[PDB]
Amino acid sequence: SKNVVIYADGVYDMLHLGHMKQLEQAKKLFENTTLIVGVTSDNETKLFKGQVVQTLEERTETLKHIRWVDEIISPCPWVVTPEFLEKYKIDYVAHDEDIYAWLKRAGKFKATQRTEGVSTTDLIVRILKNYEDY
Amino acid sequence: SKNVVIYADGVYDMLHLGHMKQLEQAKKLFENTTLIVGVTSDNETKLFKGQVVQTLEERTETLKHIRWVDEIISPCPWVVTPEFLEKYKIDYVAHDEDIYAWLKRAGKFKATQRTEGVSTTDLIVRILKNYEDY
Repeated sequence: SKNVVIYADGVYDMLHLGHMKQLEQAKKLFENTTLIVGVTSDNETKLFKGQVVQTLEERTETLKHIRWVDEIISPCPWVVTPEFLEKYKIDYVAHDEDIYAWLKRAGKFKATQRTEGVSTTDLIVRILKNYEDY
Repeated sequence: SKNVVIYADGVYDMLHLGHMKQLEQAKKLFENTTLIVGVTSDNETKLFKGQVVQTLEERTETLKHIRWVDEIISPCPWVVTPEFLEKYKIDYVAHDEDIYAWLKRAGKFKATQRTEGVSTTDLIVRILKNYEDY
């Protein structure tokens, strides 16, 4: 019944049901939680991960509408640090590990899963299938 | 401070920021509301309105994650009736009128607006612009 602070982060480009289910899962890791969601910057995402359609402001504005999201850190640090966790009093990081090893060492790592086949780009693929190759 | 029951309905295909802002606006029409959202059936939408990518189940599941949504009626009636409003004790219908005339006559119509330029298909148009015509 004590309130547990959960942190999840990501790009959240073109927010879809898969993102929303993952946030739900992070939010429900304990009975009483505060889910903080970190949204990665445009430059760092594009440099280290890949292409992003939506700006930081757009990706953050959309997340604001999601039931499970209690707080947003936008932009968030590209790499989580013990001091970041102390600064925001985070009890657990929820993620789907080499880079995360200190997190599991500290007892601060909580697994979540990705849903496949529910992405925004998957929906466009379905639209295009109305048009026969021949 | 008395609790006002608001009803909004739509297709909610490929849910985007524009839908979410409209739901927010319906939810915030009064201080204390219950926002019921009606999701139109696949057959009726395709027959009377146009093409839908996502099924009723998919469109409803996504809406479930939206902060402003308190209850969902899925599928909802294609045409709102005074008896439907009595049945679910709806105080106001939030919509963006010839068909709605009885609603304004009854004092039960509340306007909301559409945001342009924030749709899911608008995002694919942006992706495609990375590829020069020549």
